[PDB]
Amino acid sequence: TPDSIDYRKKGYVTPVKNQGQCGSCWAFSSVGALEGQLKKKTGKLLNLSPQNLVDCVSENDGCGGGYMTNAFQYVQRNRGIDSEDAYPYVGQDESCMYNPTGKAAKCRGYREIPEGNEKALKRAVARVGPVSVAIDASLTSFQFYSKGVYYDENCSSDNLNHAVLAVGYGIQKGNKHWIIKNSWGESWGNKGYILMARNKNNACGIANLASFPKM
Ligand SMILES: *C(N)CNC(=O)[C@@H]1CCCC[C@H]1CS(=O)(=O)c1ccc(OC)cc1
Repeated sequence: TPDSIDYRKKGYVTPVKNQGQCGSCWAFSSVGALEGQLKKKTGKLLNLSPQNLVDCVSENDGCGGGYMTNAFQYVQRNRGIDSEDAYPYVGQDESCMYNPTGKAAKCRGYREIPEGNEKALKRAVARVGPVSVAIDASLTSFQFYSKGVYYDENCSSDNLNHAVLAVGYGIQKGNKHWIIKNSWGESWGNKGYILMARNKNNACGIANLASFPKM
């Protein structure tokens, strides 16, 4: 297991997106994970559609929030998810309009990382690829993050309110971190990314609700 890895450099990560004023973070986190596995299995990197999930996952609440596991389960039973091109993102709750002719991938279930275990999360990222994770992103310090490894003692490990994508991990100036892809546009953080403290007692609850799809 490498001490550092960045899947962006391997071509497993699509450009940073902007969810807008819709609580669809769970959909973006879910598609990012699927995009990573699709690349690993087919060699092709394509943008999958979060709107497909927002509109069709009946177990989630669309722009009102949802779980990534429910998203993977929908893709499995639906036997597919459309490409962004075939089901563009509008940031609004609308009726399910899944188009089978636009299917770009599918999945056959998901696996969850044991709750609170950052070590298992590290092993998963190294062996499988990008992993979907949930965190507390309610702090002002998070909203205005600009550089360095983020850590705020005020972050809650129990108040999970946002979903992002762990695309790697490493160390910066002696501080271990997780490389996180957010969905608030490129103008946020460091070109849409944030480095979050790793092995600092599950900061912000990073390993409390992690999962990845199986293909
Ligand atoms: C993202 N922009 C909005 N946040 C979320 O959807 C959170 C993702 C991680 C897990 C917790 C979500 C918030 S919630 O606990 O209020 C929620 C969970 C499940 C839902 O429906 C099934 C709806 C909201």
